[PDB]
Order: sequence, then structure tokens, then C-alpha cells
Amino acid sequence: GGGEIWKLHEEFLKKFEELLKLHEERLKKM
Amino acid sequence: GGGEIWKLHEEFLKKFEELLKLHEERLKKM
Amino acid sequence: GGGEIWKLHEEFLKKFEELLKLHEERLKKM
Amino acid sequence: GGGEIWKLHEEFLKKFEELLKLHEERLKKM
Ligand SMILES: [Hg+2]
Ligand SMILES: [Hg+2]
Repeated sequence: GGGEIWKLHEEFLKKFEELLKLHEERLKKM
Repeated sequence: GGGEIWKLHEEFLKKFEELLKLHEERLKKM
Repeated sequence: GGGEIWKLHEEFLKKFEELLKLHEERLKKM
Repeated sequence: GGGEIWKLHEEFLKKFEELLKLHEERLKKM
């Protein structure tokens, strides 16, 4: 039910934050 | 699924939009 | 950098928001 | 200049689409 759905979203939320964080990171290193 | 699972999907798209605006802010100042 | 590089940043945040809405659409129908 | 910035953004735009695409993929397999 929502339990699995929640975990799946929490997982990609985290991935997406890593992606953003990575983006601005390289944007500086540049 | 049913409109129940939808509340969950909406809940996170909202957190997604939040991350994006913060990201925009960081770039702006950057 | 200067407001020139800003045009670029804005250009892609816009494409980012576009991907998100499409994603919302898919989930909605899903 | 904008050339590098552009490529960097095009790179994460692509990554972000893979992420979204992956998300809805697992959302179905569920
Ligand atoms: Hg999502
Ligand atoms: Hg970006």
C-alpha cells in the first residue's frame, strides 16, 4: 500500500537531491 | 491506484518543486 | 557568473519544470 | 563560457529524465 509507495518516493527524492547537489557542485568546479 | 495513492504522489511532487526552487536560488546567487 | 550565464540557468530550470509536470501527468493517469 | 555551461546542463537534464523515467518504471513494476 502507501508504505511501499512512500519508501519508493523517499528513495528518488534522495536521489534527486544528490543529483541537484552534484550539479551545482560541478558548476562551481567550473 | 485509487485517489488514495494520489495524495502520496502529490505530496512528493510538492517536495520536488521545493528542491527545484532552492536549486534555482543557489544558482541565482551563484 | 554575470547575468549572461543566468539566461542559461533559467533556460534549463524551465526545461526542468517541464519534465516534472509531464511526470505528474503520467502519475495522475497511472 | 556558455558552451561548457550548456553541456553541463544538457548532461543533468538527461540524467534527471532517466531518474524520472526510472521512478515511474518501478512505480508500475509495483
Ligand atoms: Hg516522483
Ligand atoms: Hg540545473
